[PDB]
Amino acid sequence: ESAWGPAATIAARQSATGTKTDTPIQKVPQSISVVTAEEMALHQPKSVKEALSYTPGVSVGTRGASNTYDHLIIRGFAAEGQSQNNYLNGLKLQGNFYNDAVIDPYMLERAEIMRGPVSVLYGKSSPGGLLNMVSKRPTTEPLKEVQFKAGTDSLFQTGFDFSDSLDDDGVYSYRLTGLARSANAQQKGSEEQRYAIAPAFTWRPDDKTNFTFLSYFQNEPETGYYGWLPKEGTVEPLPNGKRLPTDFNEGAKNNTYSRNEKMVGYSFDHEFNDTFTVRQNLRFAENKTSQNSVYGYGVCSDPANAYSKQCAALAPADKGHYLARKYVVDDEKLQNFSVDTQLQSKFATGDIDHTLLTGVDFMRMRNDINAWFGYDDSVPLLNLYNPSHHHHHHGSVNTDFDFNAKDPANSGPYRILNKQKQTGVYVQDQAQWDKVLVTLGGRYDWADQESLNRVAGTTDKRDDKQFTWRGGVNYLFDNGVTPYFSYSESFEPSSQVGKDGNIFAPSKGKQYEVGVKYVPEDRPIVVTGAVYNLTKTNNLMADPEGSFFSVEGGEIRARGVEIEAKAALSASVNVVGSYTYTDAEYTTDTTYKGNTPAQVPKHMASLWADYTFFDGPLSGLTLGTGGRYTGSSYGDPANSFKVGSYTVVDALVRYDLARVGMAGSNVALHVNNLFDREYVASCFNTYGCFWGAERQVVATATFRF
Ligand code: NI
Repeated sequence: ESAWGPAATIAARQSATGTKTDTPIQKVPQSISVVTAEEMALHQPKSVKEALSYTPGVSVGTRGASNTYDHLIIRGFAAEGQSQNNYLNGLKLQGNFYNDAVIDPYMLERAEIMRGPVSVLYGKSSPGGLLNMVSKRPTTEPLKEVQFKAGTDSLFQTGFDFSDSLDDDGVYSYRLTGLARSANAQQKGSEEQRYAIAPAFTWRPDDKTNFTFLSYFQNEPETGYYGWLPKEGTVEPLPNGKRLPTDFNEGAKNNTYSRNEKMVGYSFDHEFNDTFTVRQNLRFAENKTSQNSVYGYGVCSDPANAYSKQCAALAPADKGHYLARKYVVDDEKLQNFSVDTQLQSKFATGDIDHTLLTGVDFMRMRNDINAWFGYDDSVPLLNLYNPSHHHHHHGSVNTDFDFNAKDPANSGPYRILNKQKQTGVYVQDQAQWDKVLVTLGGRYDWADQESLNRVAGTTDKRDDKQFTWRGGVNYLFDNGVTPYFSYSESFEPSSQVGKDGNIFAPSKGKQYEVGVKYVPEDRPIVVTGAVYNLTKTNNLMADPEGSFFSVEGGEIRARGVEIEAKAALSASVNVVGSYTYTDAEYTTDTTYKGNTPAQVPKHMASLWADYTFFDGPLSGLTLGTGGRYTGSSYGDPANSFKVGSYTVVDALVRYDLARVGMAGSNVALHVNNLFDREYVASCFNTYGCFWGAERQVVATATFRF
């Protein structure tokens, strides 16, 4: 009795990213979360990140106020190189270096996060997880939507969502979703701008055939802040006892950051008969990114600035309140092609129904990089003292910076052309022997890479041949409860080159998981719980005898517990929440050991509830609020310090405008970080910290014609 209510809960019972076949969640031997469009329409997340805020095992706020990338640390791990591990329609948006693409949630139908290894279905993947977003597709019913937004920091957004049929039978239908957005970043001097249009076309010749054309085009002149701040002035006080304000910007006044995304593809499915169904997913993208960025590199008293001349030239007591800075000029262009073709075979074997999945997955990525990086003494220092109480009154931008006149003395060129290719064949079978579901499959991958260093004129190459498999069982009851357990593997090639001049071997993921899923078919509620043991082997570590080169053989373990709960407690009260316990540890490592990797808290939790009024004069009025708890975490591999825990509160007030005639329409007021709490999201190192997001206020008016 309100879109995001039970209608959403039940819709989220079905998924496919976990088995590549339309399977209900209780029948999936792995942890998986689903966030629906209605849910996002209610919460109004800035990015896909926040859209998953009430899901377990994911730090979505790591980078704080920045919104340049949808980077997620899942189950304590991230992809090789901190690259996103994000999918769109079952196909990976393979990026490289600063070239990673994002999809605005307004263009999504839903998001799904899969925890733990999943190479068994998608190939090389970081252990810990994978995010899969689904594009909005043309609707059966007509849709004419216009949305207007006005908020803090000068947030102004205008968009539309129109979908309709061309024939009265619906063999031909389309959808066009677009948005225009602009605002000022939390940091002074930084802006954000976004232009996005998503043309979609569906073709249903009959009811056993579906060809949907999916395209997305996005232009971002300015992506906003993406800087680094010292733990000194953020997590810790400056020598003067004060701190840098949350809106502090240490980059140049002329720092610039842009991204361009263009993609065309399609989703296809055809049911031949009662036993055979074929579905193919294909996409091609050409994405670009450029930037001129002056970034922070810790205070002068930071070990990382020992060799800094401008830093040594200071009084020993001053080293700790002056900021070392560097810079980068980047320009990249990449093309990414993907096709996944799968044949699904349904058939029984004497009381044993089988769903046999067999398919071939292919992708090739090419990224050409032309950048320049400033080293020590490449850019002026900054006294962090001026940023006093007065600036907690206003902000104060910095000065320009010549991004040209690349001084060969303090800066240098970086020109790389990376290539990636991966062909994989996989087989999976979902066998149900009444109340017993056994998932088991495997995949073999051909992941070859090749890197050309235009500046050094050298070429590094490697072809990995890998195998991964997964097996699990879901004892499906009838009262609801659904116990399960499973084993899964993942592999991920390295791109780093050792002292021998070769590309390291791939790292591997191994996970053992057990838990029960309560998915009652008679009540709009879902509850999941799970405990797991995830291990990443062949992690690159420091050379036992300092050599600038890494060594493999390292190992890291993450064991934990995740509980997620979504339910409609009444006709006007909906609640969603989770709790996560993560015990991440360096098992084998030269410099570390027993240490927990940075940015991953031991405890995380969130809870959300909303109330809708179908009574008196407050009919159609929705009130909602939630809390997100982020435990304390370490701010560097050495665990030399720690970032504090925090709890952010969000709230909204929605009024079903469908009481002034305008039905389907509504007005809403969203406030994030209600108590305007000041916190440090996290730090990846002593010189890389991020202020959290300061209280935001947004007014949204979405009209349905
Ligand atoms: Ni080729």
